[PDB]
Amino acid sequence: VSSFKANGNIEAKLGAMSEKVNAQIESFDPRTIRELELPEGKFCTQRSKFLLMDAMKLSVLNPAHEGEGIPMKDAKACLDTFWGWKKATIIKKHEKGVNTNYLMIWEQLLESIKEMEGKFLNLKKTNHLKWGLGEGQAPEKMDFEDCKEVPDLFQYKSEPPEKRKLASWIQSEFNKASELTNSNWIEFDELGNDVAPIEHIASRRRNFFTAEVSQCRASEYIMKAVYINTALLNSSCTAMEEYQVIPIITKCRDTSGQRRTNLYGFIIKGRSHLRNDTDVVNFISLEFSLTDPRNEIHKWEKYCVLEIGDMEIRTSISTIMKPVYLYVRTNGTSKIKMKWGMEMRRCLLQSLQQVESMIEAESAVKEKDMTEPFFRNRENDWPIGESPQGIEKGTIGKVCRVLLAKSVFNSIYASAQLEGFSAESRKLLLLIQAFRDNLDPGTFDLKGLYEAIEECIINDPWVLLNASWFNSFLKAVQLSMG
Amino acid sequence: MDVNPMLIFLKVPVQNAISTTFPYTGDPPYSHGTGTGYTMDTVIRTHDYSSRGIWKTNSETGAQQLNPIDGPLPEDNEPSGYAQTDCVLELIEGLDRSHPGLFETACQETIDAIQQTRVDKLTQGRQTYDWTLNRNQPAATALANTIEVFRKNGYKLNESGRLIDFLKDVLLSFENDSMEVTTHFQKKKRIRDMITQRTIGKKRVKLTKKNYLIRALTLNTMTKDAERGKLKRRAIATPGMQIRGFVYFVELLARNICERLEQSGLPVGGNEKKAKLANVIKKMMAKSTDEELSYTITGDNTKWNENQNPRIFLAMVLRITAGQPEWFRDLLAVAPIMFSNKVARLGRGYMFESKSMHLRTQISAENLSDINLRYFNEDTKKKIEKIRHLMVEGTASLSPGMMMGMFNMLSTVLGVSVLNLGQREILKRTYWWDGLQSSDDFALIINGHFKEDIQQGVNHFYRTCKLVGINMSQKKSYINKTGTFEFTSFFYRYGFVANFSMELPSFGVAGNNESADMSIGTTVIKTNMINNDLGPATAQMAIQLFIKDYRYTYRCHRGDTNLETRRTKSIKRLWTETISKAGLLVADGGPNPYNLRNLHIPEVCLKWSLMDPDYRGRLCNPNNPFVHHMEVESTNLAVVMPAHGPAKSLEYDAVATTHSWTPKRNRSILNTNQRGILEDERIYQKCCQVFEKFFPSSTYRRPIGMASMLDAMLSRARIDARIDLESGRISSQDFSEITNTCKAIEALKRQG
Amino acid sequence: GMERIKELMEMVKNSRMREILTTTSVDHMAVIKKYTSGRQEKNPALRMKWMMAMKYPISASSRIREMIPEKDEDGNTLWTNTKDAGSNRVLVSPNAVTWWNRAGPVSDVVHYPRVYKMYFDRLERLTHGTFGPVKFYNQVKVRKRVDINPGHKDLTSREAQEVIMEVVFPNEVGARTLSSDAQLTITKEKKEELKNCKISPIMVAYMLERELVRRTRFLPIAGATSSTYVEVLHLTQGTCWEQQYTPGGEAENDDLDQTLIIASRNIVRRSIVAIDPLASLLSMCHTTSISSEPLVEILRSNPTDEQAVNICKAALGIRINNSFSFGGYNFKRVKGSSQRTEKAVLTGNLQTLTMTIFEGYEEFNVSGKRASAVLKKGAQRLIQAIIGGRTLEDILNLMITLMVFSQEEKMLKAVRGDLNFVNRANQRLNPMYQLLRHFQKDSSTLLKNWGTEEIDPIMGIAGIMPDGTINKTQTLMGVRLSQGGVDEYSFNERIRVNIDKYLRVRNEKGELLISPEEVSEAQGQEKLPINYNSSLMWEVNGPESILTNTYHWIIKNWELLKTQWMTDPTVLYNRIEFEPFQTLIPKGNRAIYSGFTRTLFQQMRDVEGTFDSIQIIKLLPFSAHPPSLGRTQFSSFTLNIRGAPLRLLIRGNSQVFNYNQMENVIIVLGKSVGSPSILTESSSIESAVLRGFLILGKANSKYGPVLTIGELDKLGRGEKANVLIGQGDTVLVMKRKRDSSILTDSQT
RNA sequence: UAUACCUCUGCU
RNA sequence: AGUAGUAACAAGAGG
Repeated sequence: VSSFKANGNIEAKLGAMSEKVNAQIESFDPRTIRELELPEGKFCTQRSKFLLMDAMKLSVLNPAHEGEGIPMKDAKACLDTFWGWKKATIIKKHEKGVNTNYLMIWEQLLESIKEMEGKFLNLKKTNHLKWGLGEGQAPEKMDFEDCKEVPDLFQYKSEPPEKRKLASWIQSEFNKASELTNSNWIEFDELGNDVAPIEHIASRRRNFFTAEVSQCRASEYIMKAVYINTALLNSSCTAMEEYQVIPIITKCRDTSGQRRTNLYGFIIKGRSHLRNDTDVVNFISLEFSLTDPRNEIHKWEKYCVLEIGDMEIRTSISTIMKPVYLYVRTNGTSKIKMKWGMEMRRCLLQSLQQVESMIEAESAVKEKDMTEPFFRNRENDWPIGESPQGIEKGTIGKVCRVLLAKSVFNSIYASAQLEGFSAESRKLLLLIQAFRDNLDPGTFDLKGLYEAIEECIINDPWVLLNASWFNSFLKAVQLSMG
Repeated sequence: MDVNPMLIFLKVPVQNAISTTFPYTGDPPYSHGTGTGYTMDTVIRTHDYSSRGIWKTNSETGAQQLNPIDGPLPEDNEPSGYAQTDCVLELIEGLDRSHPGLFETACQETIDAIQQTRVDKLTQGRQTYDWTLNRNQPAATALANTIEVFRKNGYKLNESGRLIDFLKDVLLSFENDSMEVTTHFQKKKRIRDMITQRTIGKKRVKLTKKNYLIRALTLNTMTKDAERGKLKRRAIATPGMQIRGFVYFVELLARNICERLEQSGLPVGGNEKKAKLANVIKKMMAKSTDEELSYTITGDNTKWNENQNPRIFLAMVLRITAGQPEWFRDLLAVAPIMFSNKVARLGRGYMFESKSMHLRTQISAENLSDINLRYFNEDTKKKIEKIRHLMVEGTASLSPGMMMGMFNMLSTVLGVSVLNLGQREILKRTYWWDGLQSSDDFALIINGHFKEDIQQGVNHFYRTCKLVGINMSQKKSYINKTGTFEFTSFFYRYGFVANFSMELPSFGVAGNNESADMSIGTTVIKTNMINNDLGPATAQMAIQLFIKDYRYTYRCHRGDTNLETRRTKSIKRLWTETISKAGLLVADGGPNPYNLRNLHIPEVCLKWSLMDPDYRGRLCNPNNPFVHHMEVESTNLAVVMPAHGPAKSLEYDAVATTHSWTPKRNRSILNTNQRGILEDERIYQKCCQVFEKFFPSSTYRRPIGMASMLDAMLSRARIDARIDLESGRISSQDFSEITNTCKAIEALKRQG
Repeated sequence: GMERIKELMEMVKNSRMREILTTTSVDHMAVIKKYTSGRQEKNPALRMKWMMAMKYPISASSRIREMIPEKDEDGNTLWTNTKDAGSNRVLVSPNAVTWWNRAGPVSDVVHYPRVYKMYFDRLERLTHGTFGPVKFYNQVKVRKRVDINPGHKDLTSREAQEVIMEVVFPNEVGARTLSSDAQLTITKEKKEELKNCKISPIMVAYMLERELVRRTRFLPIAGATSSTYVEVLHLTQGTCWEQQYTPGGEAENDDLDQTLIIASRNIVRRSIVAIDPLASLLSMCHTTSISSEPLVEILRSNPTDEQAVNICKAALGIRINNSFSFGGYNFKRVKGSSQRTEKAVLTGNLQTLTMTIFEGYEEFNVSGKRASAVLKKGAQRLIQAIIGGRTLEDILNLMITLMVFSQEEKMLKAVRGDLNFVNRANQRLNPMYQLLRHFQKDSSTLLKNWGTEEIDPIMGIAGIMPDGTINKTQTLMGVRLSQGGVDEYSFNERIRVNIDKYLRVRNEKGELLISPEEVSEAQGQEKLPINYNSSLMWEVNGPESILTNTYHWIIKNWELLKTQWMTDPTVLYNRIEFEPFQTLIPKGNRAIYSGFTRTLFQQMRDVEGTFDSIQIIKLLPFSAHPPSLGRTQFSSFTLNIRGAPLRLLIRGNSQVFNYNQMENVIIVLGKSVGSPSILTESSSIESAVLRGFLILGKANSKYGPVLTIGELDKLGRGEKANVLIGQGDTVLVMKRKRDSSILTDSQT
């Protein structure tokens, strides 16, 4: 090594090497490339921990009784606004589950809520509830030497997920997540006094966001998830053995400026002796909803729905009575998942930073605070949706909510598939942008990337929707370009 | 109308709106069970990429060791371990010409460092594999347990204190035929009340040469949790305590090289890296002519660790150090040698379930050799059959390939030398190149006259890379004209653009303590406003959301608000009792003082003006029991894990209040057989606690001394008591007491 | 201190720990101090969310059981007897901390703000700091290294460690005496500051370590780089906005001296391009305000000996010292002058380096510290150096500094070891200071490479040898020792000096001292913020800002300028808004670069069909200068930004000037300047590219082989050929038969 | 063996 | 059942 002196060894040994070792550049063109192969099979299921568009609000105007601070006394006040309870009747079967238990759990819940007094409610350990929360379902741990020769002893099912097909419900969920409502869901904590001129402009600009965000339906889901998960983590640590009831609450303010407390349903917690972050607490989601499950049967594949009551609703013209459905579902969440559920409020920043950067991008070149002439001077000049006519453009306020909804749905439908897809699709997105910048782009192995992208797209509804959105973008480029 | 956010990219460029592509607001993917399945796959791929290499069996280890270096040249684009020593030695020579005297000055700095550095230094860092207890332990304890056995045996050169003297013992420790090691053991008993109670004791066990040497060259394995930008999980690794000491100096040598290299992306930090990149692009346009096509390839190397062979690193070290003293060459050469003959422990093992019986069971990693293949599935049992060939003392020998990010710095030096080869004057072709390398990721920039010349160049790079075990990922990488690129998640579009979504995970409760988290969370917003272009209003929001996150997390809701939590009862008592409401810290249910301008001031110092003299007295009482000062260098240091990064310790500015408290330790070690290590710690910490009464300085600067702790304290006590006698305010009878006590202690020392 | 020895007696009584106290050494104690069964927290954000739900999450010292009650007034349990894992500490409730703060023991904290002074200063700077208006524009940030630690006492970590040790642990210092007088003062200052202050010494050490030592980082800064302004980077600047602000307390004198030089230099460099420079300089001088204080009153009071500053002082009629500093010592030119030629040279370290070499005979008078000399210097040649001082150390230190100042090939080719002329982040460094700091640490290689000379035996003029000997026969080449020193004070005397229209500085005798050519064009960033309130200067200066503001203003008023380009173009060329751009162009090229442009603009007017508004906007500011008629081809124009020669290509997009057709916007230096109208525009014919030529689409093999731009001279009028134009593009070109020309409306 | 309680642990 | 996805949780350990 000390005595070595080079004699073109690289230059000689390069020529001796085979010509099959090479990095050939396949010139990239968006019009030449194909679309993403979406996976085929059964239709995809609603995997979220609570109901998004379909949920029903049993609301109460303003404070009442010693509740408000106390969680169950909010739910008691919310239940008293509805008087139309039938005897429970199963109308959509959870195909794999023993559906008699789901009816008994709701009846035991509604019985226990009536009979309870005080602040907290631990349900009694009954064999129908034990099934729903998975009592004793853990096999007992033993030494290998104690049970060597057992016939069916195998490792745990170390297999890939079952492939699913894209459905229309996930797109509609996003459409509805993007929309506005009459309730300001987000409430911000206090701030310091605005002394610096920039802090006044920042507040003025923050007020336009505050309106556009707080009124969005995505915020309703954020506040829901935050409450569910914050309450669930605190219960999971303190009440490890007890089957606690946790209501689904979101306190809001109307566009009039009046207070309101909405109730969506109940969550019965299971045993929460959580070793690692990934270890699960099984819970039973019981949620109110007006939508019929038999019209879109694939969406609710894991749910068991009960027709529990009836109520009056006033249409724009008519006044039509309808039945209420209680969507019951055995589910499970982990410390890591509910922890990130607690921190969902940061979804606003991903949107608002991106919106603010687009405002500040124009502000610099225009030499003026473009804050007000973006929101106030309404112009449809950002492509955010695709209708039967073509590609519809929207405003900075629409962009805010559209980008918020994505940020929320990324948090709700959080998975390895999304994580893997997002990283690899970005490379193709960057190639399209490098072509559209006119930088003569190229790839060493295009179809190898496609395989790495398509490997990720398996069963997650959100990943499947993003994968379709990528194709919708890809075609939308191709049509506009050539 | 159907909504589609990715349509934004029609109007807005992808780089300018790159934040929307990262879905980092949700939870990351965690690996649930054991990494044994992934480890074996890594072990198999490493040997599979080196398959055409020459096998051999080790004289001491008795392990099958595959030797691909100087093997047959590969004739396909698949990943290859078949590197060529004469090419590497030409690259390293080519680096030395292009950077004259660089190796000399870098070596001379390492020479000083070796003679200078203490054993104390090796306590710093991430968890290492403690061969004493056959598991991962914190770096400090691994060292202490290694020194325990070393000193219990004949190897006590480390008593000097200097690192080089400890490294002397490490090589001698292989000469012991039967290495005596003490290990914990459980023991049942019967104690009345009648209770059957257990207690833990000691057990002397001897390890033969095979048993020791294989444990010294063991790298432990785990799974990489929370790894974003990926689908399937990964298998990370952890080094032994013997090899650890040498790697430090080899990385330190490499660092001194890399710091001075134009094309090195390490060890520089965030903005410094962004500057160092942005400058080489301007350097390239300075170097090139007007009538040249410049193409920037956004590189990424496939299986970076598994291809590059520790025999190549031995060649690199020996060639870089050529000219220096033979002790220094040999000393640095140790780590490549230890890596080249290494073994790999295969995690915890596997878990079986029985559907009919309804029972589960954990099987050991050592039992993978002695077990029927009916239990495992086709993919697994195929791997078990493969791993049995490499199995020695219950561990698989990974002779070829590097395990994980260990030699990063020196690994970069190999990649830089290829970028160095691309100089116009060195090549003398129609094409030439320059760029940047930082371990696995790299950015190349080729220049020529026609795209023929660029293609010619890219091949000359790619094939030269292959010749030395660098393997470009043809899937992930992509080329375009110079103007846009990506590099370690920094996105360049005629200039580096903001990627805010990368930092989002930091915007929350850090989880250290009330006083710290406030200082962190506010500085997180501050720093993101400068670097990552967090706009004023969104920054204002970030404060409002962080405060609300902070209140809910620590249960320190503002005193007036009517929420039901354990603390609010005691917080109300303060809130009502306090005169000035703005004086109260948020941690004690006060108001949020912060806004854009205030972010750089600590809460305590900010509210000092508005504070209540009674409050600020109690809050900042130095005699409180909540704070726990240990050492100056560790003071005001939290630990935070970002989205893309290994592990970071962050500094924070805050006043030493009662809110600077430490939370409870994990108490699961009470149940297990390591129960004594808790008791040892009580003795060790309280032994230092008493020493620190005699020598206060030890908390600031490390106490340097070869003499005994007792002997140091006794010598201090005698002289302190005499200085307090003669000039000071202590009586002759009080002096006598001390000296007589010291004399008694001196006897009680000698009696045992 | 009897408690501790009685505690140690009881420690030694136990056999298990007397083992540890005797066996483990004082070196090895640092290992067992950090010995713990617990390991570092992996996800603390989660673990705190988890633990704060628990009843007793916090740990605290065993003596908490003494200090606070077990059950609090409202009926919450404050502490328990269950101990923490491997500690004497006990698990307690967060109600304990809340209890302590309302009901616990009150403690004196009058000395607290002196320990944390570093933090409290930040509140003082914000409280007494003043706000101004918000400007909205493309904030051109620059990645530079700056100070993060305002109010530091300039010390290294080693220097500060001694000082801290002597304050907090005076009894247990090693052998290290406080070497510097700065240390000795600070040690006494900080001792009386924190006298009888009850607080943990550990905290004081940390606070003093952070307070004393300089701490720096790489940040993106636009304009002000002083530590008091870096402190509030988040508040001062953004992506598109500049919040005007000046913090409380008086600024540093070195920074005010530094920024003055930059301001003066910018004002001088701006004035050279304008007509009637003296009046422009006077106009700028009265308007300019450094950190809310007019430049004129600062120039009167400041003692800063600098060329560009002395030009400003001469216009305002202030006392002037014709001098400039270098490596501590000040240099005053007595006789002669030199042109500042730019010629690249190889070092002895084998590194190519573009240097600004000073070519011409000059006699300098030199002084400072404990030394002084008379230097006589030419183009890379030290003729003579008569040095004198108090110590041989300071004489030799100056000798080295002068031997560096000479720029001889002798010293350059004796550079040994490692010495890069670029930063750890590949930034261009000052070579002269790098050489100086290298050679002041390592002299031996220079001295032996320098050579010796025979001395005339004169009683007074001694010789200095290459081993530092005071020899009377031999000496170093040109170096002479003055045994009685050198007479001085006449050096320091501030002269009454005159100035002409074109900023040449004439002494009362009637001879030139300082010329605008001598002023260095070192486009450096400023410590304190300069505010030029002039129409001549832009809102904020700095070479990168000039390119963006110049091209932005063209696009801003493009409809006015486009009509002015077609009809009456000479007024468009001689507009005063294009002057600040000319400072970016090299002084030699300015004339030929404008001439090359004007003809390409008239070629565009002559030929029908070809009209590229992008090509006009790109090249428009280069036109604003009296043109030269010399026919030479240019593939690109060079521009000096912070020393770095950035090349703007004539045809197509460039690094400097880019037009992204996707965005439809001009990106200057990675910053959007504006959108222009190009629907009907664009053709295969290109006029404004080559002088007396027209590009006609892509190349055609049946007009011979491709050619370079240099080969265009050998072609007939009307004839065609293939040319490799730029960025690897081969295009068909035709030599047009007609020519074009314009007469200017200006003088000399 | 089975059902009760009772003890430790929630990153080890 | 359910979470979950290449391997686990559905408490673990002890009288």
